[PDB]
Amino acid sequence: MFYHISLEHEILLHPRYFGPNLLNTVKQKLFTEVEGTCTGKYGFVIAVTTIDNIGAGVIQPGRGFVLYPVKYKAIVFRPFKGEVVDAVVTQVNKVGLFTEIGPMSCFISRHSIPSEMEFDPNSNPPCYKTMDEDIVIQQDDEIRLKIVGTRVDKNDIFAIGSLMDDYLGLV
Amino acid sequence: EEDASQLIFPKEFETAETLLNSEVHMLLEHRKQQNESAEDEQELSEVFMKTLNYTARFSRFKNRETIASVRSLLLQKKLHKFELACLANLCPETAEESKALIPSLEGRFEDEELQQILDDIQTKRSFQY
Amino acid sequence: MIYICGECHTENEIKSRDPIRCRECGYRIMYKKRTKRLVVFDAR
Amino acid sequence: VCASIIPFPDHNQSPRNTYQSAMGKQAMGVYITNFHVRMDTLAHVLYYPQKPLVTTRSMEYLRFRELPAGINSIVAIASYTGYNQEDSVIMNRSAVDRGFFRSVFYRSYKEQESKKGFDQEEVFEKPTRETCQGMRHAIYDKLDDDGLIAPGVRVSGDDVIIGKTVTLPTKRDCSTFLRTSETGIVDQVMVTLNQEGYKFCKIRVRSVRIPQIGDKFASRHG
Amino acid sequence: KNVTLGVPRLKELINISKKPKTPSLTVFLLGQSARDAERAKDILCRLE
Amino acid sequence: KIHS
Amino acid sequence: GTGCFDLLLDAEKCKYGMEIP
Amino acid sequence: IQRRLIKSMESVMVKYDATVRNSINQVVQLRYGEDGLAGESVEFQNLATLK
Amino acid sequence: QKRITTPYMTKYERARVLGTRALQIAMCAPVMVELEGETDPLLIAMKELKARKIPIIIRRYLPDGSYEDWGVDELIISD
Amino acid sequence: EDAPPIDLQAPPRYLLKFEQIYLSKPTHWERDGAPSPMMPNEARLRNLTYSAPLYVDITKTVIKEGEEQLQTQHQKTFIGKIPIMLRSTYCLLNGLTDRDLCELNECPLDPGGYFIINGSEKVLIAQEKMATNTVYVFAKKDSKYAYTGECRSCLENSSRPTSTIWVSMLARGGQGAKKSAIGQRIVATLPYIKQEVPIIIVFRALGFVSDRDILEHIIYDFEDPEMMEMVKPSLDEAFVIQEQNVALNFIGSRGAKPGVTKEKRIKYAKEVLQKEMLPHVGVSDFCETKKAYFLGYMVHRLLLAALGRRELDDRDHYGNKRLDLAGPLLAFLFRGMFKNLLKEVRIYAQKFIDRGKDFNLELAIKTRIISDGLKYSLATGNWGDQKKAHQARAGVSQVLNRLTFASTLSHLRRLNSPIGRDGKLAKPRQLHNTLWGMVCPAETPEGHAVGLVKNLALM
Amino acid sequence: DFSARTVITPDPNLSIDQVGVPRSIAANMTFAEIVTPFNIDRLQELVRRGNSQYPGAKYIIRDNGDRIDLRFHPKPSDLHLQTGYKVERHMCDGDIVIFNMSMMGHRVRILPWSTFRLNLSGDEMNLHLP
Amino acid sequence: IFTVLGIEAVRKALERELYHVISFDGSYVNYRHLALLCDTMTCRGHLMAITRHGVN
Ligand SMILES: [Zn+2]
Repeated sequence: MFYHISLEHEILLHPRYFGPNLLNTVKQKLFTEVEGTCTGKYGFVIAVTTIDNIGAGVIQPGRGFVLYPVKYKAIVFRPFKGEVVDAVVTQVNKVGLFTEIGPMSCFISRHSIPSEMEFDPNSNPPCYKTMDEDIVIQQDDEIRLKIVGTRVDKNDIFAIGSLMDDYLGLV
Repeated sequence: EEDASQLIFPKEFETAETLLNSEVHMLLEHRKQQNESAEDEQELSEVFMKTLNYTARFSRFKNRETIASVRSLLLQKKLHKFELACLANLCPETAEESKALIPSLEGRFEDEELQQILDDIQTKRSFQY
Repeated sequence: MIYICGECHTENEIKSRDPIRCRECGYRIMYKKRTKRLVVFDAR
Repeated sequence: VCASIIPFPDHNQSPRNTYQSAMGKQAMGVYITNFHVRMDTLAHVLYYPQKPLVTTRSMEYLRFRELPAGINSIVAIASYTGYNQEDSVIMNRSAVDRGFFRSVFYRSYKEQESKKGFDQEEVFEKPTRETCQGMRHAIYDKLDDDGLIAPGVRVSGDDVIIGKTVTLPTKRDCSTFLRTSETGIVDQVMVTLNQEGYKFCKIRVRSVRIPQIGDKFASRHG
Repeated sequence: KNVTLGVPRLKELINISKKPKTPSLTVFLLGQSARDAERAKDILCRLE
Repeated sequence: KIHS
Repeated sequence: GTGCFDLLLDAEKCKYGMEIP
Repeated sequence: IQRRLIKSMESVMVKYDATVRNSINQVVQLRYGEDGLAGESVEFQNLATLK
Repeated sequence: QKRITTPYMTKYERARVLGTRALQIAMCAPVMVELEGETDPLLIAMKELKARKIPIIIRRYLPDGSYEDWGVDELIISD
Repeated sequence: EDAPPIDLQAPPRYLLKFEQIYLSKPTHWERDGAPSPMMPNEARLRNLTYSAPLYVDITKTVIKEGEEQLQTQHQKTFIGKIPIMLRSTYCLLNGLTDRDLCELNECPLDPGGYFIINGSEKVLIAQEKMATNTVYVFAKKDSKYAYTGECRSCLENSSRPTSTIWVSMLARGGQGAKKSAIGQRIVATLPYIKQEVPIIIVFRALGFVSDRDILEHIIYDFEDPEMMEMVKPSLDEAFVIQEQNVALNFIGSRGAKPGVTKEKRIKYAKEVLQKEMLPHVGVSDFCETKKAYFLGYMVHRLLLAALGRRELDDRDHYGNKRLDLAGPLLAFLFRGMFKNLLKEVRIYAQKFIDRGKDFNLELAIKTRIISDGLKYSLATGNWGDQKKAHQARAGVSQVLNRLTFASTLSHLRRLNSPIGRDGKLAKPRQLHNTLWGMVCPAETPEGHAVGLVKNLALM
Repeated sequence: DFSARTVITPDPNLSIDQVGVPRSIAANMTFAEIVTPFNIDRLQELVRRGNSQYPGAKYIIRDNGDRIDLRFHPKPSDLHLQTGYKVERHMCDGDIVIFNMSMMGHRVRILPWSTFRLNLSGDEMNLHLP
Repeated sequence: IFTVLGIEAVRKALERELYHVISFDGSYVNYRHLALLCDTMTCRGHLMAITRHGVN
């Protein structure tokens, strides 16, 4: 889910960037540290809108690196537990559907998929189709799923979804 | 210890205001425009590109006027901010669809009034064709 | 291996890492004649 | 098109006519004449697709007579041994042995060796146990010197039918095995160049299915 | 009188939605008027 | 179905 | 242990200055 | 409807005191079926002391 | 403003300011004053203090929790 | 031909116009680049789109303020390529005898009519849409107003995006001091006006200041007094607006982007009514009389329905629904890339023009947008461009079912019910009487999507 | 151990409790059983059969919890089992299976053909083995 | 009925409506099962909508 937040990040600036208008270097540095990363607590930081203010630069003793506490406005993608959201299928395997909820990738287990669905390896491309053939989930298909739980791994958020709940599928 | 169905989540997100998938695309477009031309900077991160396609593909509104109208329409009600973007993003077809997908709405919304809200969203969302 | 052009149906030997094209046609589709290893068939 | 082929639809119930429209599409038979040249992921062709004894005039325009999708049967409506419920049917084993409803199955496997990365690229060759580090337990004698199985070789169970390896920065095996465990014989092999110019090949694995107790048979209506 | 039954009513029974489809009410009369037909018309008018 |  | 005061960098005073290289 | 009904009565069970209680241990019914008898063994009959 | 601390600069502040600046100078930091061949980083910072050019701003934390921003140039050094 | 002129400025004026389009038969371009013919069968085997090159003539006139106009001719510019439906006029298998088709490994009995994209045969499922340039009066019990004067109006095949105006009539349920007196009044919502403005004011903006002229265009029979009384309340709201300029000012007040100055409001309203409103009846600036007559007819149609003398239009009536085939569908798509094509040329030249040097056209025209743009949707099935912030219409251009010949024929003639508000409000699943002889009644997939997907009748 | 779904066919000969299952499906499915002196020989012969033969064991679990694959059969001593071990012998006749929250148990009977047999008294199903 | 006669009267009314629809087609259900559903809904003193989650 997308939100508007005001976060705090301590920027480490080398003394080499102590030239004229050093605040510009701090401002542009913030567009690389917190931009494009994925904090485990607030989720993926997809983009930064604007900068609120830049705090006083405190010089760390011994290290010699000036620390600049800067406040900025950014939009994060935090998948809340037990939240239903649309997803895009990227690949399909016998284990289960592999979905893509925006920046992150969510995996759907075979058990979570309704029993009526049955994986078909012969059909090109693979797609979880039930016997009645009423609903089929191909690749790059807009499907709605509920995230039962989310886990944070290697500075990234991995989500597990399910379609057992009512009205979860192609619609 | 947090669950979206029961409206329990970290206290920090309470101050945050939700955004629509189509609306976020506009914000990403504004970010994309300045980076591309305003400043000579490294190319945008792969994460930014991935979400841009997700918002564009699932964008339910054409222009800001449609986005603003839906935002204003839903703001008049007691809809919680979490449901504000969730309802608009999901675009439930009928009232029964939304309550099952959004357990919170069932708490303070009747089967009739909410139906009059979802159908209003339908009149605002438009297709490419 | 020996292949067959999809247009003239003539034998053309194509080696590994060689462009796939018929000399007599320039056709870009080639087939395989058959395998010399025969199989057993039961009338069932 | 699907409703036209039905005799006496007026004598038939509306849901049954609607039900046939779905069943008619699911019926297997000769779909076109140039099936051998083309390569399709799924293609079921009947051994003896014969024109029906009871045919509609509009059937001529649909050309379904030329390419029917079923075989007529002398059906006796009776309860024999109680092995047929409302949703069931009893067949004749001797008839099947003579070709009563037998049909072929075609599954096309596609693969291309492309130079996606400058350092790592895909190639077609025999994945030898020595040169290759990572591999899956399977029989590799089927593949030829070019990494492609020649037509006329019987393939059963888990078997490699096309050889592909990636030169990771020693190579890792990434070949494609059979989708299922069915026993089939490769029909034809095609080697081409894709739009990107990289080598691209297609092979059609042909298998023979004999009607059995688990196959589902449907009349023209019901 | 058209009384909704089947799934539509079963849905409206488990669901406590304040407004059903056809919320009919059965009125039972008592006394002498309960037997006569004309004497039951005035009640009909005073309820309708 | 079974071969799958 | 010498922590009653902290050194802070100022951008205004950094506007002047030339790199040695 | 079938799934909804099961969830709302999944935890309903008969305890060892011949009472119907849920997971929270709230008494739904003092006796199962108001009689305390299984619904399978019961047989239909018409007592003839009232007609 | 309204600063109550002594105008002079303590020896501890002088040592840390020069030490931190000298470390910064050794890290390819710009030098405000003109360079006349002084290789050793400490000498570069020492003359910077003399000329009152060090950008470092001293934030003296009072025991009550308040802080005062005293510039090195503003403070009266002893030479 | 209908493309807007391309103008570039930053003294140096560049005007680029497309003269004519030349289409050649399908060919395959290998690394050598020779224009070798590309058989349809080869496309499936090689897993490449079956398509033909597209060529356009571009003529540019450049003036550098020197009072000297000179132009150059670009013959058959490689604008891009267009997928070709099999067995079509531009297909390689048109007018060929059955003997020749076998030589090319193509089934003579195969009817064709599909597109081969990346080796996959795709059939453009016809999508039913509400008919354009038609007046429909429907009754909805959920809206605040009793009746809807819905009429989506569009020009010829496609010049501008479709614009719809709803001439609604307020319901009598509401009660008020003045509302109850006048009672039921007609309100018309303009496409670019957020609020509902009275219909009477619209005529005043057109130029019919006199109130009698308003009744003349709406009420054709003055002898009938039933219809006359219904229009009386509508005049009360618009009565204070007597002058045409005031009416133009009134409409522009609630415009989407109101002008800062007073005169700008009139101009915006003038453009909206002239161009945005009722494009089909007139697009020029001298169609005020024609536009008013159609507007009056919409009110007149509403009056008949409100009084009950005219039956309400049937939602499921197929006469009110139009079917969009591969032609009409691809026509809408072609504009998406072409409109973006002009932007790419404009943006590319913009940096060149401001620098003063001429820009070569070979770099300006983008082949990928035209080629990949059509190929993208036809393959994935998501109609339209992916970059645009919208929801693509899925389910179109599905994989052709080649399991049986009858199935293939049914899929090509397959139809799809409308989606969105139109389909939601109506009952597409239910079988209507209009389907007799036009859409097969028996044929319909079984499941949740029952009746939404149908098949064309044989004849 | 969920099985591969297969079509359903009727079989009045089988009892209503009994269910027919093909050899191939039962071969993949395994039922861990604790070996006891009263049936030490029964597990000794079944493990000897191997996975090539249908009446075999996919894996054998020792007391320490180590699982040894029987496909390879590296040493005869490893094949030998001691009391208290767990052997994942393939499903055989007389085993109890459960399938379609109320589920009905069934007694599996091995039949030659592929499709499942049920004494109904069509739709695909998967049977779970406790 | 809840706002006029009270929750207790609804239990009988809910039983009658549930039985009326079930018996309309001729099917019959044991009273004990029907009573259980009504009691659970009215166990908390006010009408409770059946759990819409329906996970199981
Ligand atoms: Zn050749």
